[PDB]
Amino acid sequence: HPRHGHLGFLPRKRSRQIRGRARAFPKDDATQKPHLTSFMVFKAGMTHIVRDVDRPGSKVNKKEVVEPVTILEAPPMVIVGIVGYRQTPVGLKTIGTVWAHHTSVEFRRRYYKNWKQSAQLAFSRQKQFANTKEGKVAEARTLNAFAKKASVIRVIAHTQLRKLRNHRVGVKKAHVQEIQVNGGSVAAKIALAKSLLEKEVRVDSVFQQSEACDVCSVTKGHGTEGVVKRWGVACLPRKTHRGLRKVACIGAWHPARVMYTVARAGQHGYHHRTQLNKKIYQIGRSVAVEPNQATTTYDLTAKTITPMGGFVGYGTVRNDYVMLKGSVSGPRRRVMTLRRPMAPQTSRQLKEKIVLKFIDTSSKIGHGRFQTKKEKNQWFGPLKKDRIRREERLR
Amino acid sequence: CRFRVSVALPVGAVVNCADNTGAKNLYVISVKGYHGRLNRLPSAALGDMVMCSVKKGKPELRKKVLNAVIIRQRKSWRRKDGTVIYFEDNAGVIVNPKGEMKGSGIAGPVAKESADLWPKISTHAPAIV
Amino acid sequence: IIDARKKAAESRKNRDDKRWKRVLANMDEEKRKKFHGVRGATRASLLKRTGRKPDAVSMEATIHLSKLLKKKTFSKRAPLAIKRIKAFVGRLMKTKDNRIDASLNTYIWHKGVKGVPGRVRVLIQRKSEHFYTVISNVPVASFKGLTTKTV
Amino acid sequence: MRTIECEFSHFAVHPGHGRRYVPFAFLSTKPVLTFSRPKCFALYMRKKNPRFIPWTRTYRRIHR
RNA sequence: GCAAAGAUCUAACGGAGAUAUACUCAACAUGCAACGUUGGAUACUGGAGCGGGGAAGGAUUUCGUGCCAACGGCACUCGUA
RNA sequence: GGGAUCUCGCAGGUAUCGUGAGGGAAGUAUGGGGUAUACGGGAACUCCCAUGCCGUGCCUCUAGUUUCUGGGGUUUGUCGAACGGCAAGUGCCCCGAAGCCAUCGCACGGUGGUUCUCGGCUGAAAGCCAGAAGCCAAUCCCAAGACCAGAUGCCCAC
RNA sequence: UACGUCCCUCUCCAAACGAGAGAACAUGCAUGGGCUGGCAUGAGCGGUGGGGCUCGUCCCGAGGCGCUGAACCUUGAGGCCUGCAUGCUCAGGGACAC
RNA sequence: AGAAAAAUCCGUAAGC
RNA sequence: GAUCCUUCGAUGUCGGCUCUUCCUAACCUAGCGGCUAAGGGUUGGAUUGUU
Ligand SMILES: [K+]
Ligand SMILES: [Mg+2]
Ligand SMILES: [Mg+2]
Ligand SMILES: [Mg+2]
Ligand SMILES: [Mg+2]
Ligand SMILES: [Mg+2]
Ligand SMILES: [Mg+2]
Ligand SMILES: [Mg+2]
Ligand SMILES: [Mg+2]
Ligand SMILES: [Mg+2]
Ligand code: NA
Ligand code: NA
Ligand code: NA
Ligand code: NA
Ligand code: NA
Repeated sequence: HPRHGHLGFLPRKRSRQIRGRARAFPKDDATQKPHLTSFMVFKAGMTHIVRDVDRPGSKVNKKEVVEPVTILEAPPMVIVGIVGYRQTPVGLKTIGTVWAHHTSVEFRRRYYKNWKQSAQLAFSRQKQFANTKEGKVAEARTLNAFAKKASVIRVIAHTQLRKLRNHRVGVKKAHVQEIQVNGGSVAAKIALAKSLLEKEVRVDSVFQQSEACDVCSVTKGHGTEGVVKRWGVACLPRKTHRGLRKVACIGAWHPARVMYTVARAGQHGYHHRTQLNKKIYQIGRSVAVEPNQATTTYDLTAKTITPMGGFVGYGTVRNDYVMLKGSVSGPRRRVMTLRRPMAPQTSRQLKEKIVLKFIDTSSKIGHGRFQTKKEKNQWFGPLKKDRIRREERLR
Repeated sequence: CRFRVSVALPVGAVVNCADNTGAKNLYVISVKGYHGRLNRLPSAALGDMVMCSVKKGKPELRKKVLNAVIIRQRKSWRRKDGTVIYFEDNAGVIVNPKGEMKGSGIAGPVAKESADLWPKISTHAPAIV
Repeated sequence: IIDARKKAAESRKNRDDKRWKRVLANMDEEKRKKFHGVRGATRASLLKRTGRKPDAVSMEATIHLSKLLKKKTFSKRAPLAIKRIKAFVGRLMKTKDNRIDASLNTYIWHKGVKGVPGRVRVLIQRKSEHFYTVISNVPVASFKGLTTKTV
Repeated sequence: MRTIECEFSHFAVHPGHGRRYVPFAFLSTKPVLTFSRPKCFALYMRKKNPRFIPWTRTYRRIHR
């Protein structure tokens, strides 16, 4: 028999952060034009779609299929800084950072454990000194140091949590991360970074409709778990003294100790994963700009992306969103990172173009049999409450 | 060959015979194309060829090993277009080692997943469902 | 200090309504407005701050008990209800001495130890002698349409 | 895709919902029956008549 | 470790057993936890009974007033102490 | 400047974004299509399509689960009856959300160097090519007792 | 001294206990309304019913019909809507830093 | 007491 | 088999189940012309306490 589990995902311990973080970025190609390589989104929930497959030489070619999807809500992001790195015989070392002239309350909240009951003095001396004359000299010196002795440029971006008007996401301090700039020379990278300072960027400027991506996220936590559910070992016979849900032999007489390859009980869930190759099916605009989000060419019904009764435990989707095929690690309300793919993208499946025909918007509570509230009203009629309300309005 | 169907009939199952050869039962002995795994019983689904034996029927085809094809199952399976479908009973048909069907008629409907793999059966099928 | 916090910087930033009036009146329609298109923190505006309330007050409230008792042990459902009611009224009235009346005890226990009702309407009377409360039962035919009141 | 009506209640079944069933004594015209929830299949197996169940389309058509 | 024999809640009296503060301060965030009697509520035993009488064995354990150091494997203002 | 019968006290605190030495380490097997003829019955590579096992997740659908004792039904006892219920350590039966969960459902599982068996090129061994495995690195998981003079926000001190 | 951090208090993407993610007059909490779903037509009243009892009427009677897709439940280890309505908050307290 | 630091300004171990 | 060195104020005895690791004189998979290669695999049942 093969062994139970993968030894390359050890230690099964709790993650150090709750956000997903890209441990590496795609390789830099100086022939292209400068661009950003990442974005942060929030998980809302799941549904399914219908789609006709274009896959020559398949038993499903030219036929319709049903595929589950996950919806991730993506308000725009704000850039507040620039960082540069130099290569040394011991690793990359950062040179300095160039801050924007003005930051927001939600960016500066990230430096406090109790913002409201505090003096709120963050970045005040920095703002004054930047206004003064020596501040311009210092900024120019730092930018020249970047242009002369750097190989990697990154920008510092944060999420706007007041744009995401969510009642179940409780945090008010922004999430901060570094996004690498790829393409072009170092001078061109610095020019793009300087142009995007204190300005907002959208997910459709980073990703296109039928591409793929990687997802960095942290798994759902389950606490202390035994070996049967943690590693997948077999239960023992019913006739067993002292318990069935254990590993029988944990080692031989020699070596006279337990090896690191044997299954024990402990934390399961709340790990970090990177989840290659999630094809993106749709980039939607805000419901303020476009109110017919789940309407297609085949189906002309006017509906939004939120199901009847809302996404369970999350609420309404109010901003731009991304529709990804399949599943991602983590529960609803958790923040996630979308990265440009590392694996080669030459497969027929990874190159196919997607056209959706139907998007399910029925209720996720119980069994949903109505796509819209107008359809529910059409099935029923005026009810007793409707009659008495009309009567009370009349009199 | 085909897409996936949930396995339904492990070794030791008894299914009806839908042909008209005189057999009334089929006893599943093994499944063709099964690669082993420790402790796991071999299981069959629609469109599979199995080694079987008749447990009730005419005595001239009883105490020996034969071949059969599964055409019906009570366990539900999911199609590529997201439809879940299942039958009312498990059924099978006695065939050759090469797929030629002994007998000349079939009783109930047969599934498309098994009529695609065996073109000789779909000829005598009274309905493909 | 608080006066420097309230108003001042916050009331000055409430100049954005004059900016929004000029922009909107310039024949602009369907403009994405977020900041004060207003003042925000409805706790800041609505709260009238009438004043430090008297020592003797009376209130009438409904408590949704079935959400506090859910999958609790059947043998402890009713004592747990007594404790939850005490804590609810205590957090409302800022008292540590809450006395349960005979009517309320009988109502809570009148279907046995596991049959505690799903809603209860109570009357709370705060008294001073040291502060304490007396909680009694208000029999109602139905619970629909009833909100917290002062009597 | 297409929308089908439940065999018992005549509810609408949209793509990706429901279960389908093939009886042994099958009709030639309707070899496959569609059910929208397990409640409908339970009633159908109990052999109840939809016109006596007040929440079905046939009952509503007869009465209302 | 003190997990068989389902289970207690409430008010008023009693008690040193409290409503026990350096001040500011209405109060909560700085005196907790636990005890007896009476009334009310809710349960259990269920006539082969945690009912009412006797033999063998025990020998003051019976009753009233007090007391609460030790003993009643937690506690007592109570006790076959 | 206090302590004890000399001693330190005379300086860091808090909060973000990162580096990456070192350690772990993973994907594997079967079938078909096409080539589809070459050779004289019967080939092969490029390339397409499925499936088995293993691994890491997820809960839209389908299935399992109910102490939401949710709504209904039904038996014996019981409060004078109806109502409301209650007791039978959850009385029993049907349907049942949310949550959890299944190869009983669904998604995903990457790239380069180097050498050997061996085949070569110059060339009297040596110098230079190609090169299944394997080995090393990367992607992936943990990571400063690896004591980071990496960057940065605010206060104090000098 | 200052910046601040921790405890008490509140929330649940976390959780044996520590630790975590958050908020700190905030649609934060409470109750109600609307939505979304579950079950399957409440209490009460009233003019079809196998039969039966008294003076064409008046009564006993399982079940049925109407008011009635009624009635009840719906966030709670923690469904939605204030980019739906009201009520409560009235100098937050303590310890370190020192 | 040992830095994978540095050697009017800014830009040049230069002319600057 | 031989032996009798340790243990007789005691080191729990066959088979199976469960679980991890290592070797090669290579069954399959992979390359060559018999050689290289220990990387990944190596099943489920009737009778028998069995191996
Ligand atoms: K390494
Ligand atoms: Mg202990
Ligand atoms: Mg105990
Ligand atoms: Mg014990
Ligand atoms: Mg009893
Ligand atoms: Mg008896
Ligand atoms: Mg004692
Ligand atoms: Mg006495
Ligand atoms: Mg949780
Ligand atoms: Mg011998
Ligand atoms: Na035993
Ligand atoms: Na076995
Ligand atoms: Na007990
Ligand atoms: Na009783
Ligand atoms: Na009961």
